[PDB]
Amino acid sequence: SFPKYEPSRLASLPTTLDPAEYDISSETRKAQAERLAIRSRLKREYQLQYNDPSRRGVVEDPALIRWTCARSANVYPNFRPNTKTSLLGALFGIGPLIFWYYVFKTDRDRKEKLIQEGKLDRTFNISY
Amino acid sequence: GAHLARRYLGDASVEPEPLRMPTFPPDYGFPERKEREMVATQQEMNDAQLVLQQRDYCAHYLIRFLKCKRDSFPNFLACKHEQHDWDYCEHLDYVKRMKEFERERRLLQRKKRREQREADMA
Amino acid sequence: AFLPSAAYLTHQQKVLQLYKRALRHLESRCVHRDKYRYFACLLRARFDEHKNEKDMVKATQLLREAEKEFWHGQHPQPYIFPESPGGTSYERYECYKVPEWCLDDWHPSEKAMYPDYFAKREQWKKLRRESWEREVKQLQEETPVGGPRTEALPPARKQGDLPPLWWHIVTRPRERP
Amino acid sequence: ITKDMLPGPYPKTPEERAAAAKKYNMRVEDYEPYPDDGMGYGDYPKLPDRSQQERDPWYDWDHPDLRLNWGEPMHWDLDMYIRNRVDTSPTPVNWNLMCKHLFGFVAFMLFMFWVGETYPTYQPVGPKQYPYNNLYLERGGDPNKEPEPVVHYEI
Amino acid sequence: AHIEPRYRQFPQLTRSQVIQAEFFSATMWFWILWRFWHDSDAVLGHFPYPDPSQWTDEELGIPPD
Amino acid sequence: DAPPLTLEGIKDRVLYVLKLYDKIDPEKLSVNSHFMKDLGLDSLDQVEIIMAMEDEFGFEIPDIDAEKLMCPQEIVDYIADKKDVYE
Amino acid sequence: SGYTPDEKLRLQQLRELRRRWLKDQELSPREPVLPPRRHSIFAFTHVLIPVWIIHYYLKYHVTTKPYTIVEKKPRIFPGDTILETGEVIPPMKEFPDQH
Amino acid sequence: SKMELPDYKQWKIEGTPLETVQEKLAARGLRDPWGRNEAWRYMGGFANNVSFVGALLKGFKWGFAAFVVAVGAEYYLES
Amino acid sequence: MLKYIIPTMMLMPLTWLSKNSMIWINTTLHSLLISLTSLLLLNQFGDNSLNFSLTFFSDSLSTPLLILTMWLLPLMLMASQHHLSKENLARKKLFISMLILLQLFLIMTFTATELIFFYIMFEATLVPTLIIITRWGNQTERLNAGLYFLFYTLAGSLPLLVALIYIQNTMGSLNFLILQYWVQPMPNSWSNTFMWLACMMAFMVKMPLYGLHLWLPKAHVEAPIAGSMVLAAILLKLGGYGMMRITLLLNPITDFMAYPFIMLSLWGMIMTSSICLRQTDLKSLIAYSSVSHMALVIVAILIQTPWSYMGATALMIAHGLTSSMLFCLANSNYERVHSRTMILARGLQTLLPLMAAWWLLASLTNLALPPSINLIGELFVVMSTFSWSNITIILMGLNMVITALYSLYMLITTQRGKHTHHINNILPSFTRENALMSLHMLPLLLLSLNPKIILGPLY
Ligand SMILES: *C(=O)CCCCCCCCCCCCC
Repeated sequence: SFPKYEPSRLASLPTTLDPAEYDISSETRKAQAERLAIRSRLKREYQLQYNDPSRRGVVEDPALIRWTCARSANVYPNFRPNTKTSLLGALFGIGPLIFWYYVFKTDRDRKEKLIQEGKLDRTFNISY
Repeated sequence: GAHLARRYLGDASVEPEPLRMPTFPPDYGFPERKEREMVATQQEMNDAQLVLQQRDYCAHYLIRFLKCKRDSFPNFLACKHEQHDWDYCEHLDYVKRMKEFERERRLLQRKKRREQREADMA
Repeated sequence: AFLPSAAYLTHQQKVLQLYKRALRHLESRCVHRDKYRYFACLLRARFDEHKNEKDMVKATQLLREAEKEFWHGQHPQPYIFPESPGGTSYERYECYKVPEWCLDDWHPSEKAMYPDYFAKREQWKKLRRESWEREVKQLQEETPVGGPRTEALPPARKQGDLPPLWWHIVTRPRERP
Repeated sequence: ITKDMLPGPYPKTPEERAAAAKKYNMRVEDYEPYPDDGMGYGDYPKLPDRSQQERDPWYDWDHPDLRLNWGEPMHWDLDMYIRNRVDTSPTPVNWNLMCKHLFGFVAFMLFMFWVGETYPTYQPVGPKQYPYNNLYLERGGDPNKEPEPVVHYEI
Repeated sequence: AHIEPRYRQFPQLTRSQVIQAEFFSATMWFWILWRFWHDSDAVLGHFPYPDPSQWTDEELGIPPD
Repeated sequence: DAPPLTLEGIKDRVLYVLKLYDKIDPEKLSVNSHFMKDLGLDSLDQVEIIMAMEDEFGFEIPDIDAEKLMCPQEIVDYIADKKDVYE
Repeated sequence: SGYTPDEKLRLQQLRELRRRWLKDQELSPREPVLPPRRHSIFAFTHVLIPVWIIHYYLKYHVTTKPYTIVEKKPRIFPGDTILETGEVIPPMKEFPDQH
Repeated sequence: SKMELPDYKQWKIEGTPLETVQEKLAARGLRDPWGRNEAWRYMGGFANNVSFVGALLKGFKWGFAAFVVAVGAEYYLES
Repeated sequence: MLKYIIPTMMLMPLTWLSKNSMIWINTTLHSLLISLTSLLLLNQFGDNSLNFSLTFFSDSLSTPLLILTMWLLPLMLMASQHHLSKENLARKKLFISMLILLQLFLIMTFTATELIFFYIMFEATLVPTLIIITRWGNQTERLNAGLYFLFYTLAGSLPLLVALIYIQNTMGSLNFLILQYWVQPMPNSWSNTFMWLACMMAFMVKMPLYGLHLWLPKAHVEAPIAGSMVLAAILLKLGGYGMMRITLLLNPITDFMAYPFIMLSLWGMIMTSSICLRQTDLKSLIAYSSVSHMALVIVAILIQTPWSYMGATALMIAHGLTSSMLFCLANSNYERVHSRTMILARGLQTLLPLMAAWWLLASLTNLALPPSINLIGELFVVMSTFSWSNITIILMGLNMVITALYSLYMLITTQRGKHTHHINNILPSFTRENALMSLHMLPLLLLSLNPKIILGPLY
């Protein structure tokens, strides 16, 4: 019949085709009620300190500061050197360096060999 | 465009390729064949600054057309006779080229016929 | 599943949203109006055939099968109104929507060109700062403990006062400034 | 801002997980941190990994352009999943179908162009003939050296 | 004056725009007909195409063997 | 381009497109006529009415506001709010 | 079910406040209070003066330096006359006419 | 500032293809309740529209007449 | 060179005896006078350099750096007078004295003909910079940034002192002209290998090189605005100048000994550029852009061709100007919104149009738009590296994408889109900030008209 749609990393499943949307259990209702309560609390705080006529400045957001501190200043204390991190660091740190060193060394060795034997065309080459 | 199908779907022993031509001497089958003669000397056609592609065997009407185009300014639409002469001469040269192609094709056909006749006879 | 008024979407709401998007996509596939009318009446009949269904699990199964039908039968590029999201001129004029507090930073030389407008602005700011404490004191005494359970806001209860948190929804910029 | 609001180490005991979920303004059963593989993520939550185009375009957000709310725990790659950048929104047809169709079309066109290059199309004419030894002097040939005289005969 | 916006009916048209539109369409068709009458060769062909099958073997210099 | 709108104009527009409905008697409805209460309509008919509103005024009403407009005056108020009429 | 009456009251109050604000957005006739403050000269200032200036520049500062302005030499045909020395170029060979 | 609308009773679906589709729906046991809404589309100046061939040869008559007088003038002025 | 050192050292009585309200006016006026005086160093000859005495000289490489330094000091004085407006008077005078001492040390570092004098003041430039960073920096991490910067520099540069004393004991002199006429080739040995490493690693750290650049995204962020100007516009170029001076003596070992380091930049300027695509911080974005540009300078110096040298000179001057302007714009945004994160303040073209124009022009000069001298330097380095090897053009071309891919990105999220609703303290642009932007930018566009004065000593 119809081809079933499967999710991907760059193409998620649609909301309407998700079975978990149609689950009408009371635990899901409690979860959505708690989520709505949290959202209403945060929205009420934001628009209480946002509609203030006295305030002039920036309504600072703890989530933004939390995100910046996690992205920049919290990476090192939560790092432990194991096999995965060491293999990823060695694979992506000194891999391309060795690869490009070998490529450029090979090309320049071939070019110098051709130049010193009078084979490469260097007729009008006077700007280097 | 049947020659392409003849060479590609049939056999290429008879159909002449356009890469190198001719594969035969011009004195073969043509007693006293005379060569094409230019009307334009190389000096006057050099001073006319013709394109090297346009420096072909029929540059005389090209020079006449360019002189008409230079002399009839700004009346830019009344040099049709000279360009008609020029592309008529180019049409005649194209006719000569396809005649040479047909001559090469018929000579290759004769080669195939002669070689099969000599293979069957002996 | 993400609404400011309700925590969730009921079955009837899902069916109505499906009918809306299916009719819009059918209008996209059926550009000529009479053909669209034929197939829109056909879709209305198909939706009315299973209207009086009392078994909830059968209605849910029909809803899921209709969702699969719709997803198989989408237009790859449906018609979007120019100002709706995804449209050709959606959020086009948002560069022109200057907030009104920039008028507080105007020089007195250019403030002298509009005397009556700035007098009205001053009286509006006076009204806002007169009603703000009444609005917040209404907000504390209306909502139950533990924070509000819904994002909905109360109106102006008493007389002579304004609804709470009204300034940024009244003084919002126009669509085409 | 106070020191207990910043992210900390990876939570293991359930009470630290509860305090972390309280810190990030989310339910305790909805808070799933990144796996403890020592990549520096810490206790930051693992969000459902969806772009900002997937959010509701009609619900009024605190940041209407970003489609985001004040105080919401934002994604670890929010700077990656903004509406100006890579989108994860569902497609009318499948991802593998798109990849297979595009790769097949490109491969078929490349193979057919190779076939056409191997088998060209021409006209049944002889080669173009130029006078004066194929324009030997006009082609940059030196006048001091005498070339082989070639000539074209009429047909 | 300006053109008032009508509702569910055919809008008001100036005589100038329809006159100019008909004039330019007639000019295009006159140009096409005039250029096909005079040139008549850039569409149909310029010179006859001699098919190679009617050329004799004497003018091609084919030796009989 | 873009002639200005007015409240009585948009009210005339919504009423004018409302009397062209074969499920509605034009001699009964008013500007406070409920659909499933005073006119005996259906929810799907309300959806069709809202789509007619969108196709009439050229802008799409969102669903979460389409499920709330129940009288012609409510549609007038919503269009007035969305288009910033009577400046 | 549409609005609650509570929401209807809120929407009505916000709508009348918004209409008052939009009415206040209008302009009085005195606003803005602005303070108090040759037929074809475009063909003179924008055309002729640049022609004068850069003709002076080209004639007395560019062409005085070598190889600044190099022009392709004029085309030479069989049958015309040269101004610089006066030779008549000889005419071309007789055409073996095709027509 | 002031806008005036035509009569709402003047839109009828008779003669238009909306009548045809309403009759087809009746033959299938259905009805179209929105035909009068777009009965204006097929009635008035928006009815009797040209086809592709009619739109391609727009102004062909005057152009052919101009070609005729032009070729006659070019015939006479040569001799 | 005494005509510039003495007024610079007399600027300290000028700033220490002035009134409490006219220190900025007097200091800016007299530093602008010194910047005007600086133009007398353009007396350059096609064969010989300009030699003043036994102690000081200035060829065509040091001259643009000197003019840039003495032009840059008034710009720092105008920039750093808003976050120090509430400061105590004595600390204000101490800050101005630190800036004056830093300029004096720099302009006599660029002119020392003898190498150990160059080293002495090249390290005397550490103290005022570090004092400024660790004193007038804002947040907690200024102390760690200062420690990282100081220790990277000194731990890289003590073997440079050892090698220079070895050169003085071996060759017999450290004068640059004598060394120009007494230079001997360096043969192949391990001693010469570590000689090359000791001579190069100090400038490798101060360039910075990729893998030794970890002190840049701290010291460029925690420092104040004037500290950011000197950190991005002189000191990196000071390391480049020292590299150009000291690569004379290290031939022909360099022809293979530069083989790893080039790769460490050729890949490095990719990776750091990619970091600018995923940076949540504006100042860090500018710092990593500086890392990428200076890595390109490193490659140009290491391949040692004439075209690469002129490209390196033009690139150093243009990058100093552009990085200083970008730091000024970021500091203005930080002053207005009181946070450094890039995503907080959006849509500022609707509120600040002329500063948006300055942002657009600075971003255009950042991504090497022709005919600016940024493009001239980048182009010349590209020609020289293509002469060095072919596949290098790939490592150039991809960079030519990614640079724009962050620059316009930096243009969008700070200036385009819908503005942040709750931020309502966006004051209109002052005349001081606009004057600072114009004084940063107009010399660059004017240098695009006559670039031959910044194309190095072998132009
Ligand atoms: C053989 O047919 C020689 C002509 C060149 C190859 C075939 C080209 C076919 C397509 C062009 C002609 C189309 C006629 C409707």
